[PDB]
Amino acid sequence: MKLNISYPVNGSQKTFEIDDEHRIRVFFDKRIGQEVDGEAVGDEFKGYVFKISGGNDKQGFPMKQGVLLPTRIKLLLTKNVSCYRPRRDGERKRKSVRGAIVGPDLAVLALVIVKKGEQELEGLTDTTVPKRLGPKRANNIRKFFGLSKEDDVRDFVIRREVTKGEKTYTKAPKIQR
Amino acid sequence: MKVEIDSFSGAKIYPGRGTLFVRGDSKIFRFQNSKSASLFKQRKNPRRIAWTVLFRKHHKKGITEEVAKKRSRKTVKAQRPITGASLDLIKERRSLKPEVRKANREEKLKANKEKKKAEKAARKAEKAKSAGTQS
RNA sequence: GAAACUGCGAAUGGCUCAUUAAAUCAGUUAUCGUUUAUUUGAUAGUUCCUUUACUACAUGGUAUAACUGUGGUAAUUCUAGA
RNA sequence: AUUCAUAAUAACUUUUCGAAUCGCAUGGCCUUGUGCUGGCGAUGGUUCAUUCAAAUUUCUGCCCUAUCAACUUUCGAUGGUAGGAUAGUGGCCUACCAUGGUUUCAACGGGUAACGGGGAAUAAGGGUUCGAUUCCGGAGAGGGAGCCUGAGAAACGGCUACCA
RNA sequence: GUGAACAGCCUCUAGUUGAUAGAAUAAUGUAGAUAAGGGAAGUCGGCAAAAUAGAUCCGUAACUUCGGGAUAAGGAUUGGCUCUAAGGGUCGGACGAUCAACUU
RNA sequence: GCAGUCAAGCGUUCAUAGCGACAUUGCUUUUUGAUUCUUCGAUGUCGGCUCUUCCUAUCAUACCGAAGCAGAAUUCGGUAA
RNA sequence: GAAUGUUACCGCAAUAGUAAUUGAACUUAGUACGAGAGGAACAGUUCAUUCGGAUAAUUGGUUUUUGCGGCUGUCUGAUCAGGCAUUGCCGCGAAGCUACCAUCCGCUGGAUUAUGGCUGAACGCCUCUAAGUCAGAAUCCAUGCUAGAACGCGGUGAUUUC
RNA sequence: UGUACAACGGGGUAUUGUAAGCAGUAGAGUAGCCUUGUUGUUACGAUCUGCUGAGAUUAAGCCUUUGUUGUCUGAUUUGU
Ligand SMILES: [Mg+2]
Ligand SMILES: [Mg+2]
Ligand SMILES: [Mg+2]
Ligand SMILES: [Mg+2]
Ligand SMILES: [Mg+2]
Ligand SMILES: [Mg+2]
Ligand SMILES: [Mg+2]
Ligand SMILES: [Mg+2]
Ligand SMILES: [Mg+2]
Ligand SMILES: [Mg+2]
Ligand SMILES: [Mg+2]
Ligand SMILES: [Mg+2]
Ligand SMILES: [Mg+2]
Ligand SMILES: [Mg+2]
Ligand SMILES: [Mg+2]
Ligand SMILES: [Mg+2]
Ligand SMILES: [Mg+2]
Ligand SMILES: [Mg+2]
Ligand SMILES: [Mg+2]
Ligand SMILES: [Mg+2]
Ligand SMILES: [Mg+2]
Repeated sequence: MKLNISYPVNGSQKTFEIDDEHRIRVFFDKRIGQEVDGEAVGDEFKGYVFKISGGNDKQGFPMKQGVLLPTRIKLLLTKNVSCYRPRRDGERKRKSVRGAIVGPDLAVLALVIVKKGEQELEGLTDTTVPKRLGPKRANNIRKFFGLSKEDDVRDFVIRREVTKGEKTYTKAPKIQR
Repeated sequence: MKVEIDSFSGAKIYPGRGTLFVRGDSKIFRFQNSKSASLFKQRKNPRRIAWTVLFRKHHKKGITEEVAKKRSRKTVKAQRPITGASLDLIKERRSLKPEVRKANREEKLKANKEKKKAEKAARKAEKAKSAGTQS
């Protein structure tokens, strides 16, 4: 199967392809959230720890934490939940969903790195990726800089440069509260 | 090869053992032997048959090892760039201690104090014009 | 100003005449027998606490979409992990 | 016409509401703190009234039929008490108790190629026949049931199950 | 005792324990049981077997000599325990005392 | 009951691929008759059930030769029980 | 099972018996053939039918395991625990037996028949036949399989003091 | 006279489904008696819970065995 690995310290991610039943099999009967020590899966990932988070079987149905089961089942789903985005106020749909227990019926495992191993993984540890948007509400700026209700925000807000060609500009949020 | 479990007794079923019933709906049932099979047919309730996993669970028989198993952990690490912020801008920014902040600060804080009262007199300006600005 | 959140609407309209014979329906009554978004008019000095070494009010908490990125399925307004 | 409106006492409450919201203006006033004040109006908010509704409900009125005469209490039929449930009255439902309720002034059952009304056609008058169908009311969304959302739906260009 | 019972089953009194015996447990028998799935395809023919069955409450067609048919058919129920209520007698003037049953 | 010989005819034409009249030679003994040898001081009827074996005049199956055998299907025939 | 000195172990094989059967699907192929309509087979593959010989992991049947439990009626003063009810009745039930109701296994060489042919006279031609000869069937004979002649046999061990 | 054999015992394997005994502010309740109930007690009560996947059975054609105990020359024939 294909592994979907995220390094959420850097905000990085890359996919990996494992053929070899014995290399995979380490993931079997493991549930969502279980940790998995790395070396078993490869020599690259030696030491690395993975917390499983979800992923898809063939036919593409998403896993859903909490089901248990290594099979698929059809559930009534509601507002505020995984694997369902409601079309209408108070709409519920009965939908197929995959169990949270890993089997070889999965096209893709979704892992999140919890501990770094002894060696670097290129697109993941080597590369590092900027947090798209900065604090907008007053006291969140105060916190992301540690400030006191003294320091005055305005000159602490983020300032994003972007060019008109020969006119390079500067846009900041609009503080709230 | 899989070990199924007896759906009346919770017993381990190894390949070849017992039987598999397929009900009208399509609920599949597996029995490990003809005892569980029979008790199922008599419409017995596993929860009241004492040798079953189900009864044993419902009566807190056993466990003890589970009320003993507790703890374990390990966690964390460090820092990644943000695009328009290399780890270096992030070191440089973070590092600089209060007295440069106050410095920087009270400079700008005086610097545009000038701009404010300047624009203000600018108002009265386009207004002693606009309470004039004749023929 | 897209997307998305939030709010409101989708219980109106339109269509048909299958059921239905004290039912519906009509004229006439009743709520001193109740629910009522909205519209319109009014309507809120009291909230803390063994009650001097105070309690963010110059204003307290995180979690999420969209998004970024990694993915699954022959296939849907399917959606998962980060 | 009330145990009405309203109020008073004692308590009760996984405590309802009592604005941590938005837009325009920027002005007064000193003990000069960016002090304390302050214009127009938006969206909210509790309770009452109003309006748009709704739900039940009184009195009278329906086509053919006796080759339908007794009907109603399996498994509420008619009433009493108490409760539960409902937005709320009520056998609506449940307990207990009673033996009631309708009928030749046609009950009950059957039929209807029956939705009801405003109306239509036929012109001496009295009638006779018709009304699926431009307005009002009702019912339904292939057939049944169930329910989420919500002020309001037992909704179908909503979901859920079963049947076709 | 159970129960409707002089039934069946178990008991007391009384009476028996007598009808060659030992060791095995092949076939085939005689007598007694049971069988997955199917359900009379077996057979002259359901022969033989099997299925039903007591009681309480519900319900019950054609036809008929109006008596029947009828336990038609078809259904629910049934243990143990702990309670509730109702159903008599006798004697002293609407009660009062005393005695005694089981059944619903 | 079964099989031949002749070959007039059938078979568009062509006797004999497949058939075959008039006649004619046979074979069989699960038909039915004819007989009355055995058994009337006894040989227990019909059908079925069950089970074994034998015959071949072969329905299927193996390999072949014919055809009015293109293919498919058939039909005639051989060695075959 | 007596008798061939005794007793034992390992063997031979005369004779007799003998067994396998039939179908389909995939592929060949929408091919050969055919105007079309239609429409094969050999090799290779997977299954099945009828038969046979075993076997009991599994599943199922059987139950005096009277093995455990439950139940009615009575009897042992009660309890405990038991008797009787022709095995009292019910649920489960090991083992054994056992079922196309379960699973496994069922061999490969030759020689021939019909027939088609080779060479080839008789008959200087011709001819599968006369001499000689090739190929050839669910046939036959062997391989294999079962008994083993109690008057068929081989090889081998030990052969008596009380 | 043994790496023997047997009877028991032990362990394993099975079957059934939780023994007896004790205990319980478990139990629909009813009925007595009292100091009349911040848990009143006494009698009776199917059943329920705990000790308890307990107890019983397990070769009779199951497997095993460092234990205990016992056994170990009776009869008859046979020769080239
Ligand atoms: Mg805001
Ligand atoms: Mg704000
Ligand atoms: Mg919205
Ligand atoms: Mg949260
Ligand atoms: Mg000002
Ligand atoms: Mg408002
Ligand atoms: Mg009432
Ligand atoms: Mg009410
Ligand atoms: Mg009555
Ligand atoms: Mg009456
Ligand atoms: Mg009338
Ligand atoms: Mg109609
Ligand atoms: Mg109308
Ligand atoms: Mg009408
Ligand atoms: Mg109509
Ligand atoms: Mg109305
Ligand atoms: Mg339609
Ligand atoms: Mg609906
Ligand atoms: Mg539509
Ligand atoms: Mg609609
Ligand atoms: Mg229907």
